Amino acid sequence: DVLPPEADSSIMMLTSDQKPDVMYADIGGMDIQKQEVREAVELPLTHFELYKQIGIDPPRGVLMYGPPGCGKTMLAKAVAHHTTAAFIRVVGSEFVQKYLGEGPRMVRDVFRLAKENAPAIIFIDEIDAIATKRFDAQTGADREVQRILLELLNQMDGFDQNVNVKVIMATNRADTLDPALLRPGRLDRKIEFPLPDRRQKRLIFSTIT
Amino acid sequence: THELQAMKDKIKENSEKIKVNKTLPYLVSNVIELLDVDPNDSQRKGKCAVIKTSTRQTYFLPVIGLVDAEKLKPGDLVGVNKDSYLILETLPTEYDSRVKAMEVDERPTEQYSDIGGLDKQIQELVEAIVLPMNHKEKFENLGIQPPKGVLMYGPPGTGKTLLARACAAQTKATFLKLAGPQLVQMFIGDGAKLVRDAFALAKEKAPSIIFIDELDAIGT
Amino acid sequence: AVQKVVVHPLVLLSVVDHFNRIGKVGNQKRVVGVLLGSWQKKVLDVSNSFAVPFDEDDKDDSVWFLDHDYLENMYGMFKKVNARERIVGWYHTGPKLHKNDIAINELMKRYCPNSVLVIIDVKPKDLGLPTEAYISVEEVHDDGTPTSKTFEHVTSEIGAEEAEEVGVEHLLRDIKDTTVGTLSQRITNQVHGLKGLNSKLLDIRSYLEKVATGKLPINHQIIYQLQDVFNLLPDVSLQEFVKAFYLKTNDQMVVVYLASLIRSVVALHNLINNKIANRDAEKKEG
Amino acid sequence: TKQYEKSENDLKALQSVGQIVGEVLKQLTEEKFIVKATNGPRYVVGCRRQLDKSKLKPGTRVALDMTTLTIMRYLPREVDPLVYNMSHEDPGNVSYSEIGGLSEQIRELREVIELPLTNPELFQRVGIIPPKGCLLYGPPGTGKTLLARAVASQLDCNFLKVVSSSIVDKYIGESARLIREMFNYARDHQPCIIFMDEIDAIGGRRFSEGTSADREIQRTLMELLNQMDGFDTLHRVKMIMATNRPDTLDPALLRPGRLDRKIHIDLPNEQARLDILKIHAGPITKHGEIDYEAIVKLSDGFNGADLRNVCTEAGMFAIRADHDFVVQEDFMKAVRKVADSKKLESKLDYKPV
Amino acid sequence: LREELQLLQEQGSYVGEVVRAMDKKKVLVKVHPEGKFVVDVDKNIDINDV
Amino acid sequence: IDAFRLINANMMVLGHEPRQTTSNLGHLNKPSIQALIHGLNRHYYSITINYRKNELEQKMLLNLHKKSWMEGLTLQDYVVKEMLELAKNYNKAVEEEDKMTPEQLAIKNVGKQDPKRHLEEHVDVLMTSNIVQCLAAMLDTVVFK
Amino acid sequence: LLKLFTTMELMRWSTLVEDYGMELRKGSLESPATDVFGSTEEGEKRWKDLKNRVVEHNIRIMAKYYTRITMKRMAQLLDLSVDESEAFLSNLVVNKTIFAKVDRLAGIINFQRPKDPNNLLNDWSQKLNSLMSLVNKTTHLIAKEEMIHNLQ
Ligand SMILES: Nc1ncnc2c1ncn2[C@@H]1O[C@H](COP(=O)(O)OP(=O)(O)OP(=O)(O)O)[C@@H](O)[C@H]1O
Ligand SMILES: Nc1ncnc2c1ncn2[C@@H]1O[C@H](COP(=O)(O)OP(=O)(O)OP(=O)(O)O)[C@@H](O)[C@H]1O
Ligand SMILES: Nc1ncnc2c1ncn2[C@@H]1O[C@H](COP(=O)(O)OP(=O)(O)OP(=O)(O)O)[C@@H](O)[C@H]1O
Repeated sequence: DVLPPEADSSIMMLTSDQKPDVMYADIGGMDIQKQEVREAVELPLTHFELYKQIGIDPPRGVLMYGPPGCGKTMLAKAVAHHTTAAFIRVVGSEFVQKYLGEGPRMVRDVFRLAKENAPAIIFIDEIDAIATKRFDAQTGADREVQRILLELLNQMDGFDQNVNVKVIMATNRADTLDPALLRPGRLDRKIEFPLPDRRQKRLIFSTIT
Repeated sequence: THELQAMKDKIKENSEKIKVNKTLPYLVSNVIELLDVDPNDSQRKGKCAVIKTSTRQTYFLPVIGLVDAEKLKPGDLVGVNKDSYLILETLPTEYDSRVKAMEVDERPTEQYSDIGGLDKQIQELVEAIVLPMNHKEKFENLGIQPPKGVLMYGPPGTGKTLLARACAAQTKATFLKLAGPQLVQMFIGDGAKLVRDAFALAKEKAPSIIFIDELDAIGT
Repeated sequence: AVQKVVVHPLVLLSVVDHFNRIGKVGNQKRVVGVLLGSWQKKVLDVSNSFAVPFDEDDKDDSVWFLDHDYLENMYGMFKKVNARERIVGWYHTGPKLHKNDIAINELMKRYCPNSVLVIIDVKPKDLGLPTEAYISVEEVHDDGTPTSKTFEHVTSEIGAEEAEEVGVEHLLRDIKDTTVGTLSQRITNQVHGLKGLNSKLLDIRSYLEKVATGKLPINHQIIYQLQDVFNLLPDVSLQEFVKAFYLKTNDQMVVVYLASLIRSVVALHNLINNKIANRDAEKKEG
Repeated sequence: TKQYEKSENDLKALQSVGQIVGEVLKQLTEEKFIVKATNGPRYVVGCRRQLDKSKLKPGTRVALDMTTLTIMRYLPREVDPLVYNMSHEDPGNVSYSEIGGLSEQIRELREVIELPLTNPELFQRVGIIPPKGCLLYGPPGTGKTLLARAVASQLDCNFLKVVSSSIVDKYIGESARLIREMFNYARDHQPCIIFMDEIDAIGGRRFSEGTSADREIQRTLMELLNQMDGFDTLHRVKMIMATNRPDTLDPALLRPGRLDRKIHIDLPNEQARLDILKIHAGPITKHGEIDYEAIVKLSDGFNGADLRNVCTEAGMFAIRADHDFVVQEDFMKAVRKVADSKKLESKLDYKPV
Repeated sequence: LREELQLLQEQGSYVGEVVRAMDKKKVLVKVHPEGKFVVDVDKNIDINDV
Repeated sequence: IDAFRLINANMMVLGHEPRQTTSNLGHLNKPSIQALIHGLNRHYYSITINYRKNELEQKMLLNLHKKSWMEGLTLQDYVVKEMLELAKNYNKAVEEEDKMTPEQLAIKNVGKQDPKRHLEEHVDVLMTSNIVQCLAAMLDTVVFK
Repeated sequence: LLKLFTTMELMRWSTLVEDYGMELRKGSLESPATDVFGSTEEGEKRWKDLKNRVVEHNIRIMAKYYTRITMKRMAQLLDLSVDESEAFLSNLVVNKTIFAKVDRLAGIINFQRPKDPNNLLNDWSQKLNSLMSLVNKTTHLIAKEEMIHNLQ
């Protein structure tokens, strides 16, 4: 007999729903960012009957880059206070372990919770660690985890089209990323976090006061 | 009161069963201090500890049995015999392999009298090493700390290799040969294991003399 | 102290196979041996044991001899093979104990603080779960007697263990197992009335016997005190169920509904799928 | 003499074979419990009747049997670097105020550390976030290891020490779980204090990645970067770091958050050097005629380790004259000469190699 | 199946990988976690069939 | 269990094939118990094991085991209605998922691989489920009057 | 003071005024009667609260004994008016310390139990409790049979 299956010993998932994390009142991207996030992030949650009418694919792809400012995880915590959702809080380098056999189970169980149940937004911070491509065999533990990143890169193609999944992603270095990552057909939406400059000063000074 | 001998025979035959527990372990363990008492659910009380292995496994056995938990802070190199999983005695000395003893040296042939013109600058090296030996009792009175690190450099040949080695015969302390490349190994973090390994033998072997050569290379 | 004990069929046969020893060679008394117990908790458990030569005269009904040289060295033989196993007391096959058993228990109290004797039965007859368990304490008495040592009955239950069911449960082979859900509960219903109402009739006849003779037992008071706990409802004619009547069928409410509802769907699974599959093969064969 | 029979019977219980330990993962049912041994195989096994409901636990270490792999007793899980971390020691107390400068760094390090412990009310009532970290770097003077470790050793059982040699660990070793453990126990003992010294080697940048060994440094980094800037609350626990130069710290560590307060050490000053000489003259005997301004003026731009050890070098020159109480004239000789010799040895400051 | 399970019971039936065939009647067999082992006849699969 | 006996290796000059009475020899040779056991048939030979009658104690061995295994007194066991709410979940929630397959039997028709029999085993489970609850409801009318 | 707390039951409220009305004259130390019964505005609040303590300590034990009661019986037990009963039933019910169903048309009021929707509980309480004692009969009845037969 097999498992239900379940998430096994990987991750471990959930732990976001304990609450609270970060209130969106600080920066929610009112009327500007909440628009692009509306259609391309929280609408894909279900919105099943609307997508068949337009015929345009709302891809899972959400890219973030260029800190400062931070943004990133805060945007994952901002949507957490908008709608109740189970978030995957992980890092690029944390799942590297002494066993590479668990790898095929990880991306399966991480992405199986998006398709079956969809109050789900998966966030991975600083993927440029595993995005580094190392040739040597003694480094195969690193070579296996970027296959893990490429395996979930294949599983996102098994989702489309279409229902259902959402994946948000953030990294501080876009040069080490593999060309297949940002290649069209997988991530079709890239939202560059703008440099705060002068406009966010009075905004961050208003929320601090 | 004559039951002693018949009772003394079974402790030797059980020790004979310890003598077959003497020969022979294929397993060496690392120790972890633990205190565990489980209420049920009449009462079972005691103490247990955690046991590692050299094969990367980590086992579970009650507190030894023989040597008690009074000694010591968690160590390694404790004999565990086959499937019995009982530690009869905790065996020295420290660890590990060739990191333990780098090289055992006795005395140099040459002497400090083979040099000239360095007389004033060689004494600065001769002082710092000789003064803690005899004058340590005089330092405790005046509250003086003896020097430890000393640098010897010059355009080669300066004779520093044999001269600093010839100073080990005058100090009577044991000499241990060491070098910069000697602290380098194939794996990672091995240098941190070697230096902590020598000072562990240094504290046990009483004040001694350890000489290294070309520290600026590894010190770049 | 000792609340309940657990007796395995393995140690029980160790009393039975010794009945084949003294049975063929004779002569008097019974099977008596020293019991090896295992205490992991307040509940007592017994795994193995060893039978010792024993004799008890009739005349001289109080004469008994344990063999301590067989009790000492063989313990070390068993202590070497099994460390946790130790002697918890003695045993015998009874069927009925004699007053001399106060000396057998008090002599072995130097080995163990409290020795628990186990009365067993070599030939099962009546009335129920076999053997017996007794614990040795001192309750004195209410009448003013000197301090009295009387073995109190201990509830005994059989139990199993891993690797010991290999040959045991294989040799029988004649039992139908279990079968839970059909004959298992209904057989006991005929037994719980049989065994329940015969000990009832047996005890109420003894309660009437107490009026004629046999007083004391007064008891006292456990006879009527525990009887009145049975008397929370008697039940007497008729059943005094006027409050429990409309509740009675109310317990049959869900049972009958789940019956008729599921059986109708089970019929829909039985009738439909059968006629389909049967009409398939029947008419397409010829 | 029955103690021998008691001792041997206890050794008979030692004939019981030892079991193996593992980590619980999840539970499928009551008769099957997922358990991961320290070796990494995962088994679903039954259980015996002597255990309780506290045996299950949310992913806690248990002891599996060697036959049926059943659990006997549960124990708290630790990899135990921490007992090695608590093996340090240091006098003071007193060494807090012995350095003498800078007076603003003496008073501030006493606030940011001790005030959150005694008075959390100021943070919750005013509604401000207390600093969860600090940075002390060198060597423009001394006091890094002296002032911080003094409060550490005085805080007794509550402290955490980290040596730069434990990050590299061993070949194919995992320090990523150490970084998560170091901050995990930092959230247990409160307020915890962590010291990281000489991070130039283990703070490796990902700009130039050498061999196979630079990435495992980046993994320990990203583990530090995640929990310090978390998303996991460090607010109560204080952290300290130390480095020679903040060149390789990258914009991640140079940022606030993970490294909050960076206090640069300042060299002893003629006013402050007068105080540090008072504490140096305590252990060493001197002649009845002594002038503290003489030693302070003759030695300028010297670290506390330079002043102390050369003042002991003056005592070693004082024992060369065999005199017990010695005038400062023989001191000023050995103090000025030996120190001026130290200045022509090491190049810095100011010129780099 | 119970009789078939017995053949698969003791150590379990593994899956080998043949890296090369030898003229000595022994066939190299590689297990995925382990190294490369070797085994002889094996009369069911002929040498030239390997 | 197991049984074996060492045959003399010096017998190699003589014949290796006793004994007579091939009945228990052929039955002992089967199942042949894997391979390495028959690989150890070199220098060894097995031996048959039968049970002389213990039926005196073997009659009580079945009696003592089942008497203590039936409700402990056979009385004491007479999870009940709470298991029926769990049963009617297995009599309903499990029913609709098992009765979608007869709709999958109609293709229609016929593009899917046939035949497939979805009748068992849950139908007989629902049979015993109501047999349990009806004879468990009889406990009311059995113990009482 | 402790007798009212242990075993509860009832008492005549004037007898409590007899004991605690003499504590003003008691003493030696008059301070306990000063801060409590010496203040006019504070004491009257504690006097009505003393009425709330004696009525609520009765409602708690009555919630265990009900079942049901008549409204007219509650007034004579609480030693106060039927209108004061509705007042003491109003302030205690908003504290939700005891669930109650108050029907003032027929005078029948009851503290809990919520309509008794359960069924299996009556089947579980009856069968388990009673019948296990019925099957425990044979357990110790044959044991008591052994006790009496070992002597007479
Ligand atoms: N309204 C706001 N605008 C900008 N930044 C904010 C705001 N509110 C909080 N922050 C900052 O966000 C930080 C935490 O956010 P987050 O966890 O996303 O950081 P991060 O992106 O992981 O940092 P890094 O970019 O260094 O990896 C806090 O330290 C806080 O200073
Ligand atoms: N000033 C000197 N006095 C006496 N002997 C000398 C002197 N300089 C060199 N020698 C001799 O020359 C030999 C060669 O040693 P060398 O001087 O090359 O080593 P070194 O330069 O001191 O090594 P390192 O620089 O690594 O310490 C030595 O055996 C030493 O006895
Ligand atoms: N002002 C001082 N008073 C007493 N002891 C000092 C002083 N300064 C340094 N020391 C000694 O020097 C050792 C190192 O101290 P610290 O880490 O503060 O300086 P440092 O970083 O070693 O300086 P540098 O890097 O220039 O050697 C300490 O063990 C301490 O005993």
